[PDB]
This record gives sequence, C-alpha cells and structure tokens, in this order.
Amino acid sequence: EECRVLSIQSHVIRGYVGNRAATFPLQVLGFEIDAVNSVQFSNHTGYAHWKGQVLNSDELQELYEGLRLNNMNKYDYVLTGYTRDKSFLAMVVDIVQELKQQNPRLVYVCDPVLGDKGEGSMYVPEDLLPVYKEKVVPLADIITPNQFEAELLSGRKIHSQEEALRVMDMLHSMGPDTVVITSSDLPSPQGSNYLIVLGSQRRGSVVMERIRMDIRKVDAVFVGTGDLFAAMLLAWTHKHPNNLKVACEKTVSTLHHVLQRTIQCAKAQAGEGVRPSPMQLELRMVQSKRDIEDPEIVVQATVL
Amino acid sequence: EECRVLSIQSHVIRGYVGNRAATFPLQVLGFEIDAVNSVQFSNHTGYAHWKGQVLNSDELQELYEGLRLNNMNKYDYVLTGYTRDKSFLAMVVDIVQELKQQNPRLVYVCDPVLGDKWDGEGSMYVPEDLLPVYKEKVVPLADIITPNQFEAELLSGRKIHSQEEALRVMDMLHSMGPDTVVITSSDLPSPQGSNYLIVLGSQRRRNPAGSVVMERIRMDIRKVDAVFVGTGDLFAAMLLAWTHKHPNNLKVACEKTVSTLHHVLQRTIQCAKAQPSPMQLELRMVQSKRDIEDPEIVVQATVL
Ligand code: NA
Ligand code: NA
Repeated sequence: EECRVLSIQSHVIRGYVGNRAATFPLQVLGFEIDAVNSVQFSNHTGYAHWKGQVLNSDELQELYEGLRLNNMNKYDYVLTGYTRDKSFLAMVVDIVQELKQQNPRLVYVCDPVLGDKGEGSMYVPEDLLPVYKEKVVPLADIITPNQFEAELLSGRKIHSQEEALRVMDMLHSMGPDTVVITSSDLPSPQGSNYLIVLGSQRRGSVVMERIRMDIRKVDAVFVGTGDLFAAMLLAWTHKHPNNLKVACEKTVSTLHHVLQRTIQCAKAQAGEGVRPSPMQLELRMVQSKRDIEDPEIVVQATVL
Repeated sequence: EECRVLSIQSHVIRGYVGNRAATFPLQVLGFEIDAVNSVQFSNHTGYAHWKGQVLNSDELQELYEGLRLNNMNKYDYVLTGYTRDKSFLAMVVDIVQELKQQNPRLVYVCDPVLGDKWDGEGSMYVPEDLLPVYKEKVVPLADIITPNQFEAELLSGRKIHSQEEALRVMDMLHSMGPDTVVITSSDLPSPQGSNYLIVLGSQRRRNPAGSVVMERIRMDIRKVDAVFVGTGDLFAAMLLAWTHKHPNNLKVACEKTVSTLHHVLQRTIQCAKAQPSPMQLELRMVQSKRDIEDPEIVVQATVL
C-alpha cells in the first residue's frame, strides 16, 4: 500500500527550495515521491548569483510520455509550486487532468505562487493569474495561498478574518475542498509579532471544519518554507484525513522546529547582531529529520 | 559540524538509480549532499520505454560557475558513477581538480562505470573513449573506487582469473591513485558454492605513528537471481558513508555497506514476489530508512 506523489517543482544544487524542500521530508515520512525538476539551478535566486537551466513544456511532456508508456502514470497525489512559465503551467494542467482520469481519487496539492505584500509584488508574469483561476485552481483539491494570492485569485480584498473566510468560501466554490491561507496581515491578540493562519475544509453529509492559528513571525527571510509547508500539509492531511486541526498543528510545528534550528545555526555562523547571509539561512533540512518524522506540537489551532 | 557531498549522477522521475539511489540514504545519515543531475529521464533504461533530457558539459560548467560565484565550491566529498560522455567526464575532472585545490582534504568517491561481463565476455555501457580518460584523468584524482571485476581489468589492463591476481590488480589500481579499492563484484570461485559472488576490498592509510599500512578483506555474498538497477550507485554512496564513520576500519565499513544492500534488496524481493517487471524490482528505498540508519550486520568479512 504505497502512496505515490508526483511533485513538479524547481531543483537547486545547493540548498533547499522547491523539490529540494519537499522531497527529503516526504521520503522520511514514507511516501514514494517522484520529482520532476522544473528547473535545475545552482542555488535559489535570493543569492547574489545564480546559473541554471529550465525544463520547457515540451520536455515536461516528453517525461510524462515515458511514465505513461510504462503505465507508470498512476499517482495518489500531485504536488506543484512556483512556476514562472505560462506554457509550462498549462502542460501541468493537462497532466494532472489526465492523471485524474487515470485515478479519480487523486489529490492535487497546489501552492499557487503569485506574489506577496503593506502592498503587493508579483513573483510571476501577470498572464499566469488567468490560468491559475481558470485552469489550475479548478483542478486542485488542496491550495495554500498567502493572503495576497487568496485576494488575487478571488478578486476580493481581505481586511479582516471574516472577509478571509468569505474569500476561502469563494475559493472552495472554484473547486478545492481544502484552503489554507498560510500567512496574512491580520492582527493577533498575541502581539504585533504574530500573524494569523486560516484553514477551511469541506468534507456522511457536507460539513465544514474551519481553524485559526496564531503564529510567531520570522525575524528574517527564509526560502523554501512554503514549499516545505505544502509538502507537510499533504503528508499530515493524508495521515489525519478528516482533521484539518491536527494536520495544520503538525505542519506548522514541523516548520517551527526546522526554522528554529535554521535560526540558531545561522546566528552561530553570522555574528552577534549580524544579519546572516542567504547561505547561512538555508533550511536545516537533514538535521531536522526527527522533527519531520514526529514533531512535538507547539501550536494549538482553534476550531472556528 | 556538516559534511558536504557533491554528487553528479543521473536523475529519474520513477525509481531509484544514480542520484535517486544515492541521495535519500546519505541525507538519512546526516550528510549535506548536493545533487547535480546529469540526465533527467522518466525511469531507468532497463524499462521497455524511457524519455528524458541530458545535461551537457557546458551546462555542467554553468552550474559549477554559480556555485563558484557564491563561494559555495567547498565540499568534503565528491561522488560520481555512470557518466555517458567524454566531454562531460572531462568537465567533471576539471571540477574535482578545483574542489581539491580549494580543499586538499576532499575525498572523491568514484564508481568507474564501464561495463560488465555477461557470458564468455564483457561489453561496455559507455563509449570506449571514456576509458583513457578514467585511466589518465579520473582514477588518479580518485580516493575510493568501486569497480566490478570487468572494470578493474579494463582500468589495469590485466585480466583476473584468481583472487591472488585480483589482489595484484588492486595494487596497480592503488598505484594509479586511489587509496581505497573495492572490486564490488567478481566471477571468482567461492568455498560457499556457485551461488556466491566475491567482494574484495583493499585500503592504504597512514596510521597515527606515520606508518603506511594496508587492510584487505574478502566477502562471500549470495547472488540474487534477478536484475536490480541502482545497487552499484547505492553501494558506492554507502561505502562513502561508512568509511566516513569508520575511517581506519575497512572491514566494518564494508560489512555495513554490504549489510545495508542486503536489507534493501531483501525487502525489495519480498515485495516484488507479492506482486515482476523492472517496476516491481525498484529498490525499496524509502521503506529501508531504518536499515540505512543502523543496519544489523548480516555478513562477516574475512581478513586477508
Ligand atoms: Na505561499
Ligand atoms: Na559496479
């Protein structure tokens, strides 16, 4: 009874982002995850330099054909994240579409990376938005947008928790049964150094489970945390199917331990009061193996 | 505290061979292994079908350039196996050369993939023009090599008909450069029957007193009547890992590497039986996590 995941995201030689942030953790948890490297770069673009090559839509299709010709196109989950190419995203769609005809129970976990905010900056060309809205989101079962992307995808601005839950409702109608807004500008009663995370899941009649978590903000900028988050949400939602509460507590806790370790190590390498380089800030992935297998819970999600 | 490994080998979407058979295990053991994917194919070439792209020497050099520009060209180990093309293999040589000027203590683990003996004769798996390159450029930069008998014969230019002749070939190989030589598999007679294959290992080192000594071992291992791809890649990855933990104990490093292979293969065999096409024989990697972490010794090497 193996669980197979096709994860189509970027690859870097040094460091952890994309498939590099998603693969080791999912393997450690027991998933037969296959990685399609959308690109292969020396390191992430947050460094002073980078070099690499990209996979084009034709090559992505060629790889799928090999899998299909061998009858190896039967997956339990599909996982996608940052893509900067309209043509590539469209091929992804055709593939998930076909994997779904092949296995109707397939769960597509989509991290709709578009940009972030007090105002916004896109990370992808503007023509991807319509594809995400019209072709990607409708195929997805789990999406993990941040506030800014939740707004973009729904066309509505979010100024509060209730408008956020209304925007998730609209996203559910677009198709996915699970929506988790991974970061927002909503205030927490816990302090200015906290942010709100909201999750919603539609699931015997039709019931809704909605949750809220208040989590500490990052005194720095880490790469690959959203890729890690999506991969972990996939794993924990798989293990605790009708419990978005526990699944998010484990996902977030796992992120906590990885970042905590990353932060201690980075400070121990940069100076005292010295802001660490992007290299020292790379996720301490391999060293958090035990936190990935069984993370100590350090957040409680409240059911709304 | 971290041990960085630069591993340049094939990548496949489905299955475990190349970087796919080498990465997860080394990450499980705590190594910061960076993978440069020399090809990206749907699955291994032992399947009825396969499609993919290959990385060329120019692209290999670009990626190295990125690591270089960020001053991330500092590794403790380099790991390589199946290489398909002369210019690619030469570029790999310029890279190891430089990593060694950067870190004179770097250990280059080289699996010199060339071919194998099938019937009355061997055949090559790569272009014949790689052989002079392995002899004159690669093997001399190598610290640990894992040839099968056929490859030890090509590299030494002497044919092997006995254990004693295998040991003389190992010495020639040591003189070419590598301080650790393992003839991972040979057609030599076993006092345990025709069902067994011989593994020979030899290591030269300077002891605390400054004396240069040599440890030699032999293992009589049972043959598996099936064709597994990726086992040579895993064996080299683990050889790297267990010689790193037991630097002056070849006997133990070898018993652990071999035992790890046994546990993986065995688990792969029970599964395959309970279902065998090449897909059925894929190494059960993620499920062998515990065995990779701390393998029960199931074979004892004899001291030569
Ligand atoms: Na995100
Ligand atoms: Na071999």
